Amino acid sequence: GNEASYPLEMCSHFDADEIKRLGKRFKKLDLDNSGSLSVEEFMSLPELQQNPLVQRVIDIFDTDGNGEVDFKEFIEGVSQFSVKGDKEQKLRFAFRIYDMDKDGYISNGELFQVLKMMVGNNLKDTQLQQIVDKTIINADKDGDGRISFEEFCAVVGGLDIHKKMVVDV
Amino acid sequence: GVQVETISPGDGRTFPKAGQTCVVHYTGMLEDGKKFDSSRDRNKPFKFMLGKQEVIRGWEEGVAQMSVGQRAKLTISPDYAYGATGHPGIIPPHATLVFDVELLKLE
Amino acid sequence: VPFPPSHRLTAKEVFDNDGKPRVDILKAHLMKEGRLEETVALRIITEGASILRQEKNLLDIDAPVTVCGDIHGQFFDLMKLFEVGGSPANTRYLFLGDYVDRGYFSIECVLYLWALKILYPKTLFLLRGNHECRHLTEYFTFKQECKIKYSERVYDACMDAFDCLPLAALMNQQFLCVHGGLSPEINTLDDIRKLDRFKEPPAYGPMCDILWSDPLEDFGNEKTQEHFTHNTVRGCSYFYSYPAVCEFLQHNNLLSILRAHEAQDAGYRMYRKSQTTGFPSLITIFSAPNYLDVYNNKAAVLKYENNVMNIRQFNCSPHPYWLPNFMDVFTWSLPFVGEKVTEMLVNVLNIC
Ligand SMILES: C=CC[C@@H]1/C=C(\C)C[C@H](C)C[C@H](OC)[C@H]2O[C@@](O)(C(=O)C(=O)N3CCCC[C@H]3C(=O)O[C@H](/C(C)=C/[C@@H]3CC[C@@H](O)[C@H](OC)C3)[C@H](C)[C@@H](O)CC1=O)[C@H](C)C[C@@H]2OC
Ligand SMILES: *C(=O)CCCCCCCCCCCCC
Ligand SMILES: [Ca+2]
Ligand SMILES: [Ca+2]
Ligand SMILES: [Ca+2]
Ligand SMILES: [Ca+2]
Ligand SMILES: [Fe+3]
Ligand SMILES: [Zn+2]
Repeated sequence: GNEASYPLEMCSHFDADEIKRLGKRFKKLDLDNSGSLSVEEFMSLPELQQNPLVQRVIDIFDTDGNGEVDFKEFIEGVSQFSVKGDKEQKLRFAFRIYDMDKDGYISNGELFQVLKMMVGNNLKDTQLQQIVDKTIINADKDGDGRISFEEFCAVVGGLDIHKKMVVDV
Repeated sequence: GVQVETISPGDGRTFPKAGQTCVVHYTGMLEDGKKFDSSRDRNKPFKFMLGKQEVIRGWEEGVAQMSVGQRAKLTISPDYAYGATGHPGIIPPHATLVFDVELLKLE
Repeated sequence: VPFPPSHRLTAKEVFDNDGKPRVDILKAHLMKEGRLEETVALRIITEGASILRQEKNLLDIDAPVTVCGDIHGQFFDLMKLFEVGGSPANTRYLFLGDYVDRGYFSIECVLYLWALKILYPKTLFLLRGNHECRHLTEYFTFKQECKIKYSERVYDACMDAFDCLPLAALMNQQFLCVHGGLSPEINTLDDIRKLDRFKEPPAYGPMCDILWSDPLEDFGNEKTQEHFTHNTVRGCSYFYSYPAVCEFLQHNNLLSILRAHEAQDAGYRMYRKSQTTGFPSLITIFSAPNYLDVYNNKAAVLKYENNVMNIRQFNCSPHPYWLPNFMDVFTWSLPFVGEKVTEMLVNVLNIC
């Protein structure tokens, strides 16, 4: 926020200076100076407009589920993407992009909503729905008609996508 | 690079500007000409908009060089496309891609 | 939007007591994107293969016949084809090959056509096309398809079945029906008969040519009169001339060469006619409308009866969507999800 209050405890890959640096970033970001951080404030700057995943990232970061990203969450969040970050915490993050209600399972509707978010009008909805159905029919190995982290990682686990989910701090 | 060879004319004057939404129909192929995707497959024209980095480089540099109604063959190089990483499931690493792009409209 | 049925058809559902497949039950299931039990699928493939294995390299087919061109995994257009050409229940059919690849419904095409062959072994004939092989199916999306929908066991079954597909057909003692065309090493019908069909088509030779040939891009107004020339398009086989076709025809006392292998915007093409008979020396029939969902072509079927060659045209029919190469939505969206997610942070951190 700028000033005092009692101790923030968190867990991360960051060293004393990386947290300071990130602390200054969170500072500029604070706008209303409330210490927390909301979507309106994230929406604040230039390249957070047609990034269809911005509200998704905010919600995954928002671990306490109160709509705003506080400093602890800001650190914990960016830490998933730090180098020194393990491939597993990165794929878990990925899983969370589709797993909207955070209950551990990507359902048909969520998969459709998250995809529609990025595809927009480049695919007809029947087309998108058809392929969502067929992906779940095939990856659903355990039977409940909804994709778990285990099944997600069975389809995705060998892709090197995570090697690029790395930011410098 | 991205080598453009025209297939159909179009008005040789109306080229797209940055910020302008290019409405196109494309059919992507590997260097051997073997098709890998097309907007015609979905009967949905791919709409992207110049400048805003919404497509691979070859497309930005290539589709800029096109006039409305023009149908041309963009022959994009890996570095201007997917490089050595390729694209999971469709594009093999270190691949040259030929795109038959048809500039339909601007909006 | 409709969902594909989870219930896989079992043996007793597909085959009746006489061991006759119920193509109607099969058609309906397949159209909803339904799958069979791998064992049933395998039985269809394997039982059709046994029938084909017994047929001759060069089939002897009597008119009336509906001759059909490339199908290319466009199962839903295969359904329209039958509406236009007639029920297999009372109409003699002859398919010129290329049942797989290109279209993402190749297995439903082989299954329905093989079952139909088991059901009408003497009125429905299937010929071999250049795509009914290993090198092309591994290259294109057929192998991947069999693995996504069934397994490589089914795939292998199809491969061995494809090796049983006849190479040509002598229709009504008049036409030489093949998928590609002529060959330098085939100057008579016996040359076809003396070929060993049961194998993967060779890198070159008579069997390769039959499956791969094309007429010259200038099948009439030529200056040279060269019979065969290498096919620079195909990267193999040849290009045959009007004098070449007219030489084969006169020599073997045939009317014309009916074939497919080449997309046509009208679903067919009549070539330069014989100066003796007012009939086209060559005919290309193409039965895949809106080819590759790209070409906006019509498809067609040849209907030969009572000395009349009538061409029936048909348009595309709707079909479900499959991402390129049967890729799943996760593998499809991930690279983009990574890119943007990383971009949000890069932008967010760059505020200092
Ligand atoms: C949620 C779904 C994902 C989301 C999908 C859609 C909006 C649907 C849309 C019609 C795409 C097609 O879906 C059927 C399909 O199109 C291809 O076949 C293709 O013809 C192609 O090359 N195109 C498409 C037309 C513009 C040019 C180019 C491109 O620039 O594409 C972009 C691209 C892939 C850039 C990568 C991204 C990762 C970077 O690392 C890499 O940087 C090197 C560059 C597309 C537009 C991305 O912005 C958006 C997505 O990916 C790709 C072979 C793979 C792609 O599917 C993924
Ligand atoms: C507002 O609510 C506080 C935001 C400012 C956070 C910056 C704190 C600096 C942390 C550096 C110490 C390193 C810890 C190991
Ligand atoms: Ca705030
Ligand atoms: Ca919070
Ligand atoms: Ca969920
Ligand atoms: Ca499951
Ligand atoms: Fe073909
Ligand atoms: Zn062919």
